[PDB]
Amino acid sequence: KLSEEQQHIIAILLDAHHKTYDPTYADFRDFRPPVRMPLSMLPHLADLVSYSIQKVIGFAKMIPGFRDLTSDDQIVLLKSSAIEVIMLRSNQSFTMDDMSWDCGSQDYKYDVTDVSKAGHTLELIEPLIKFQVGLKKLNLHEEEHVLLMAICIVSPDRPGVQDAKLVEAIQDRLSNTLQTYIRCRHPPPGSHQLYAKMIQKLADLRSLNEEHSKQYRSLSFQPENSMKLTPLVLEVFGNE
Amino acid sequence: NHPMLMNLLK
Ligand SMILES: C=C1[C@H](O)CC(=C/C=C2\CCC[C@]3(C)[C@@H](C#CC#C[C@@H](O)[C@]45C[C@H]6C[C@H](C[C@H](C6)C4)C5)CC[C@@H]23)C[C@H]1O
Repeated sequence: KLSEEQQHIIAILLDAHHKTYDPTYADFRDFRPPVRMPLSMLPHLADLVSYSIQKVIGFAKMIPGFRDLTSDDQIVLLKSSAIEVIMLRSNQSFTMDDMSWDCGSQDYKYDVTDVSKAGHTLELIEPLIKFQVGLKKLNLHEEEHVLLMAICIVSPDRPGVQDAKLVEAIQDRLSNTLQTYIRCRHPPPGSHQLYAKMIQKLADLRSLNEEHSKQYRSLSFQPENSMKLTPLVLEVFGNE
Repeated sequence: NHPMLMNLLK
């Protein structure tokens, strides 16, 4: 009932998360300031996103086996799940109180109007908010949370992956660790179909990613806006 | 190529 190895994997991911999920506002002060009135929030959010991508990479690098992949598979996996993992990890600062990502101050409090002020419409926002709420409603354990992020990143079906077989063996160990964790530690009836609901969330992330990309390609197609991005965001999300 | 990403993976 949950090998020492599986407990080990979980300990690793919880650690990786505590080390990579550490917003301090001191780090937030270093971003372009949030200009709330269009695209007035694009500079600030571009920096938050850019900062976050680094966190995800640090987290990813901590996933058992991830380091055993060629640089291209890792690369492919990261620029493929970056936005997804970020929307995922952000659920920690998201608050039901008022449907926003509150990171302390009113300055670092982001709501629907802020996201649209960064270039998005409800095309992305509606399903995004729905994702955050649904995520809260699942009331996941931190253990489940960290496993879902690792599984999101090391996904065999991401177009562009070369050695899906090794990516698969990795994801499988993680999936099994998750399922076993849910059966043995998550309280019933809350554990019923939990794994399935977590997979569905990952499916919703794929959709959100597509929606991001549609708008992103559009926006990045406009130089005056594209010049307000960071080199890393351009490198990971794409450029022409 | 992905210079920064590669570097970050180090
Ligand atoms: C450390 C963390 C804390 O929980 C705080 C976090 C909050 C997350 C938030 C609140 C603000 C809005 C979010 C970025 C939400 C979003 C989004 C998006 C998007 C991208 O398309 C793109 C692409 C470029 C042009 C613009 C600005 C930049 C650069 C991102 C649009 C999804 C997660 C949300 C991030 C998390 O990583």
